Amino acid sequence: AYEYTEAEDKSIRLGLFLIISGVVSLFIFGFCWLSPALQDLQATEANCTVLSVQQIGEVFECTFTCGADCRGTSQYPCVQVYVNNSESNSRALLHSDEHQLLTNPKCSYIPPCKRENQKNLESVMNWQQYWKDEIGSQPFTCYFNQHQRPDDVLLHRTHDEIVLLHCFLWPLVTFVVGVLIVVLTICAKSLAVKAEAMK
Amino acid sequence: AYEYTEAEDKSIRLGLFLIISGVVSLFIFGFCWLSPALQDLQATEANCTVLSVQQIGEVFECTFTCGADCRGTSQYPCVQVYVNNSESNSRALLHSDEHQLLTNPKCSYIPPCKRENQKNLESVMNWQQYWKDEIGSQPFTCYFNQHQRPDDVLLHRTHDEIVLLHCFLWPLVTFVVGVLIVVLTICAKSLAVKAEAMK
Amino acid sequence: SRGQRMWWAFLASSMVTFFGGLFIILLWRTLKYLWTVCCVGWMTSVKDWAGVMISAQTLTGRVLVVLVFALSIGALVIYFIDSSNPIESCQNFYKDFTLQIDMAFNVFFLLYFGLRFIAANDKLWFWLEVNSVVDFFTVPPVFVSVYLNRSWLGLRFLRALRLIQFSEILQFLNILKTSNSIKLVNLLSIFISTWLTAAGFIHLVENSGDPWENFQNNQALTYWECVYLLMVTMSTVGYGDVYAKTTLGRLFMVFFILGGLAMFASYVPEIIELIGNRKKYGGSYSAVSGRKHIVVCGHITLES
Amino acid sequence: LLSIFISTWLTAAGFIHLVENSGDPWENFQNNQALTYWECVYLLMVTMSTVGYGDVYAKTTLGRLFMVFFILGGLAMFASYVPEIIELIGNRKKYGGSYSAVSGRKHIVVCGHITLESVSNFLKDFLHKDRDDVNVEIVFLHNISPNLELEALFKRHFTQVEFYQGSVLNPHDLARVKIESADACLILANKYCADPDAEDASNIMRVISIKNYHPKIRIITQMLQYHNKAHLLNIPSWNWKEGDDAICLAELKLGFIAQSCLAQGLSTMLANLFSMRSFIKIEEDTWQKYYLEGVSNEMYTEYLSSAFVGLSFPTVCELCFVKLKLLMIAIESRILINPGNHLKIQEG
Ligand SMILES: CCCCCCCC/C=C/CCCCCCCC(=O)O[C@@H](COC(=O)CCCCCCCCCCCCCCC)COP(=O)([O-])OCC[N+](C)(C)C
Ligand SMILES: CCCCCCCC/C=C/CCCCCCCC(=O)O[C@@H](COC(=O)CCCCCCCCCCCCCCC)COP(=O)([O-])OCC[N+](C)(C)C
Ligand SMILES: CC(C)CCC[C@@H](C)[C@H]1CC[C@H]2[C@@H]3CC=C4C[C@@H](O)CC[C@]4(C)[C@H]3CC[C@]12C
Ligand SMILES: CC(C)CCC[C@@H](C)[C@H]1CC[C@H]2[C@@H]3CC=C4C[C@@H](O)CC[C@]4(C)[C@H]3CC[C@]12C
Ligand SMILES: CC(C)CCC[C@@H](C)[C@H]1CC[C@H]2[C@@H]3CC=C4C[C@@H](O)CC[C@]4(C)[C@H]3CC[C@]12C
Ligand SMILES: CC(C)CCC[C@@H](C)[C@H]1CC[C@H]2[C@@H]3CC=C4C[C@@H](O)CC[C@]4(C)[C@H]3CC[C@]12C
Ligand SMILES: *[C@@H]1O[C@H](CO)[C@@H](O)[C@H](O)[C@H]1NC(C)=O
Ligand SMILES: *[C@@H]1O[C@H](CO)[C@@H](O)[C@H](O)[C@H]1NC(C)=O
Ligand SMILES: *[C@@H]1O[C@H](CO)[C@@H](O)[C@H](O)[C@H]1NC(C)=O
Ligand SMILES: *[C@@H]1O[C@H](CO)[C@@H](O)[C@H](O)[C@H]1NC(C)=O
Ligand SMILES: [K+]
Ligand SMILES: [K+]
Ligand SMILES: [K+]
Ligand SMILES: [K+]
Repeated sequence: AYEYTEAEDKSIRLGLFLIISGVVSLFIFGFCWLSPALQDLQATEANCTVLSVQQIGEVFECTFTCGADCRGTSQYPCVQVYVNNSESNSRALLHSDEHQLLTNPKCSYIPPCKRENQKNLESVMNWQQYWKDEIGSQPFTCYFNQHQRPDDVLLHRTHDEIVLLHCFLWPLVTFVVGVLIVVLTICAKSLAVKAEAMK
Repeated sequence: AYEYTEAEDKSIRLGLFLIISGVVSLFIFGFCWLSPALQDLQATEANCTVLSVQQIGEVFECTFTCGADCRGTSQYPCVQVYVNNSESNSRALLHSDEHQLLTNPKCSYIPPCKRENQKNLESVMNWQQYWKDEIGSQPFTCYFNQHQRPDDVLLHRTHDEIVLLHCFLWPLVTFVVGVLIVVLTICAKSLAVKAEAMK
Repeated sequence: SRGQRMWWAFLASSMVTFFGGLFIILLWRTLKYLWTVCCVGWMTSVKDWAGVMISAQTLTGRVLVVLVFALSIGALVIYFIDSSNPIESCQNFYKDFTLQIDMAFNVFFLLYFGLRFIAANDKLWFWLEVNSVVDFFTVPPVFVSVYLNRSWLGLRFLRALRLIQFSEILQFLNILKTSNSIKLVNLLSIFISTWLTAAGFIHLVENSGDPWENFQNNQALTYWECVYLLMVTMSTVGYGDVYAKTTLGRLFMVFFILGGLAMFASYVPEIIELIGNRKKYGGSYSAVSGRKHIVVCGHITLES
Repeated sequence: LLSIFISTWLTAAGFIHLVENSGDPWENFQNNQALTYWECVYLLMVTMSTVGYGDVYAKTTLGRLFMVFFILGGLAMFASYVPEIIELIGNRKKYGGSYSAVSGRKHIVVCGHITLESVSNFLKDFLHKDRDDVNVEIVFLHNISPNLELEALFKRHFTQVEFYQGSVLNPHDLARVKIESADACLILANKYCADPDAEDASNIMRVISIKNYHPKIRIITQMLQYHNKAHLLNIPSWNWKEGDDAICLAELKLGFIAQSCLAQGLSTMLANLFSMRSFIKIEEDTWQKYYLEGVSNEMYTEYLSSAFVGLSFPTVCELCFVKLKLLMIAIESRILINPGNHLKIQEG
């Protein structure tokens, strides 16, 4: 009997499944992980000097939450912080991330929503006072993408560089383990064939 | 003929169905009845002294209803009543129940919504005047749960202790009646077998 | 005299009637088979008279059976009227007309239940028969409603289960003889009664909401919205304009689609098969004056 | 089927619960659609059934991706397994159970070739109003379940006829119909069968089975040839003295023909003497108007008065004809037909 058993056939099927799973997960992560991360790295790490700090008076709505699923909607004032870029050197806005920019593009900082509107206003005033002290000096290591959003300047990138590592790592680990299973099963079968035919 | 008839087989099937129904209803009431009731009893009955009574001016919306399905939305002012706890002894809010807390966390009392905004305001002013008289004295038998909502203090628990009785009673009654049906049918059959074989 | 919800008295009267009579029957069958181990008649004549009256073998049995048909539809219509009412409400018996007509219908059902009890061979098999369980959950609580002068739309939707009897009580009356239309009325009765009963249960559950939120889940549906919900659901269309929102409502809908989808997919094409079987080339030839005709028979195919 | 269905349902609901709560890692987990576990169980039952309300659905990218794979598998799983489960439940034997005898009223077990038309012709000739107030019950016994027309016929005779599905060869089914206390057992034959020796063999086997259970029963049967009737006397319990009659159709049809070879038209008269027919009044003057008056007579059996004892046979036939308007034919003290004037009426 020089043929695979049921366990070796199932093990080859498992190794082939892990090869397919590694390729498919890499194919999935190319559109989910990689492409917005490459759009993030398309934004250039640049310098920026703060131009001015303004308030508008038009308040917006946050959402504070208690323990047992409260949906209290307190309100918070708005501060616009305009900067002077190093690349374009135009009137650009400041933002903490794409998250703050997409929930409210017309402000530069959104506080953690609390119950009291006085506490939200105090969080605004503390952050505004810090950005009112350091004016003109110490140009910031900020980020900018003139091809997509040329009017807004971020403070932190959304995705780390290690995202590019983990997007390519675990599909490759899945591929290697699947290849090792097929190789070890075939090698064990061929050595057992030679060990039985050696007599 | 020493065997069950069709009626006895159907009666054994009914008794087995009531046994299964009692177990399944107990299994259902464990996740529906028991678990939020045990979260209610997790809150500790404590003492609390009233700290202060404030108004904010930010009015909210109630919904008054006429006979033939009116959906009039009158408005009502807000009163925040802050207390001093006995356990944490911090600035905690007052609430009537979890119902008032979840519909509006930023107030201490929501009136029954009427047509006139003047009548809602008068209900607010009467309840506020009662909570403006008794200040400092007579610490209240209130409730508190620092692990989930440590900033709010309730006046009434949502679920009674008799909830724990009815959650375990009627599945047990269903189980007992089902067991009695299977036992009485089997006992009647075995006695009829002995009564026919006695000749 | 509002405020006191006495809904539990109706359901208690139904459960005490069903299970108390069941325990009395089982205790009779233990005591009469302990009496030897430890320690033509006249009742058969009244049994054969009741068995004749339940069938349509006489004239007065035929009148009784037609009354069962008509008053079953009448009691169902009274449920359709009462379904738009609030859940717990009062009604004076001498002023409420529909309560008086419902009284007349249910005292008739009580007498007919007594005839079916006498006519049966096996008292246990009768007490577990499904047409008796309908009487245990409909006939007591209307007497409790007249005693309390207070109504509760409880398990009144089980009045729609009385349409199961229709094919049998038409087989008694020599109306249904051949096998196709016996089967057609059987399929139609089971389909419509299951549809209307399950719509009534989801109507009760969705209106009187979940007891775990202290009844703040009252999705105010009418009865006909639940009938439309179940026809949209059974057909697997599922628009989503109307759906069950409570926990007990979704739980019943899970069990209902497990049963009712197979019921719809099996019964509806079979019903459409049994209707529509019409003979195409029936009728007769009509001769005309001054022109003769020729009849051709034998091996008739396309090429011949 | 139940184990695979429920385990697949609960497992896939748990996976979609994990994926929908801990949201997509690509948005830094801002896709947390906070579903409970039971909402995902309800989601998958709404989805597997192809209802799809849309009140609850997966909103994340991994959630929609699993739902695409789940409907590719789970729709075929639901549509295959659910009607098969409903087939395997609900298979209940309808006409089980046993006959319950009543005091002071005997019953009759009928087996053999039981169809709709044979039972209809039997119940016409048995429950006819031209008999006295009969009170026997008729119990049937056939292994094939009846169709809807036979069930409607049994509902038309709800107090006189009970059906019980079983086989006459199996002695448990003979115990179910109370064959030990039955008054007689009747075995109808399929007179238009394709092989007459085959059904004569089968009905002989039925007589063997009933006599194997209870030998002291009265069996009435139908045979299609005469030699198969001759095999029935070899059975050690077939006692015709108490009433085990074998109605041989070959012997009776050829004898009816031969008696009509002597006097033409006798076979019609004899065959009309046993079909129970009520009087049908014809207003016209046709041949049927006098023929139907001949049809309405049937053969009957009765004891005689004490006042007739000692008289002669032509005397009592003449006087019952002119006073009582009855036609006497034969006598029993044997079963000889039309004795002379020399034989006198015995008492009894
Ligand atoms: C084929 C094999 C490949 C498999 C790939 C496996 C690799 C897995 C991935 C690899 C990398 C992932 C780890 C990196 C985390 C980075 C840290 C971080 O982002 O913190 C975040 C934690 O936010 C949370 O709330 C976490 C809660 C969910 C954690 C559970 C994850 C389960 C993922 C599903 C498991 C499914 C398992 C399925 C198993 C079958 C905080 O971020 P933020 O605060 O919200 O940002 C706010 C934005 N702002 C700053 C502007 C305000
Ligand atoms: C397996 C066998 C087990 C069966 C278990 C049976 C046990 C049944 C249960 C047992 C206990 C239930 C009774 C306790 C009630 C407590 C009193 C109460 O809560 O009052 C409430 C009456 O609110 C209403 O409006 C009532 C209207 C619905 C009543 C009909 C119930 C039918 C339930 C379905 C029947 C289905 C029957 C199905 C039959 C097949 C008022 O509360 P609230 O005003 O709204 O609170 C406001 C909050 N706030 C104070 C902060 C503002
Ligand atoms: C098999 C079961 C469901 C039968 C029904 C039993 C239950 C549902 C019924 C019978 C006894 C009833 C209780 C009787 C007494 C209490 C307190 C009283 O002041 C008002 C009603 C109330 C609050 C009832 C609640 C519902 C109840 C618990
Ligand atoms: C099935 C039949 C034979 C027995 C049914 C039991 C019925 C008749 C009995 C059992 C429970 C009873 C209820 C128990 C307590 C309530 C409240 C009380 O303040 C007055 C009587 C009243 C309103 C009763 C009405 C009648 C009642 C519903
Ligand atoms: C109000 C209700 C509970 C009354 C209950 C009456 C019951 C206990 C009694 C009345 C007459 C009895 C029946 C009398 C004779 C029949 C036929 C017999 O061969 C077996 C027992 C059986 C089937 C009995 C079963 C129990 C029985 C039905
Ligand atoms: C409350 C209930 C019991 C009222 C019924 C009254 C009973 C006792 C009366 C009314 C109808 C009667 C029946 C009328 C005619 C039949 C057929 C006859 O050939 C013998 C007597 C018999 C079988 C009678 C038995 C007794 C009887 C059933
Ligand atoms: C611009 O950015 C770099 C960091 O990338 C910083 O070190 C440097 O000082 C800046 N250059 C000027 C001219 O400001
Ligand atoms: C500031 O902005 C102006 C125009 O907005 C631009 O010309 C100049 O280069 C910037 N200067 C600095 C120091 O960034
Ligand atoms: C605290 O609460 C109890 C009631 O639980 C009350 O009787 C007591 O007076 C309170 N104790 C103090 C020290 O206030
Ligand atoms: C009141 O509150 C303060 C702080 O908020 C706390 O230190 C003190 O214990 C409380 N006193 C009383 C009497 O509750
Ligand atoms: K569908
Ligand atoms: K659909
Ligand atoms: K859909
Ligand atoms: K939909």
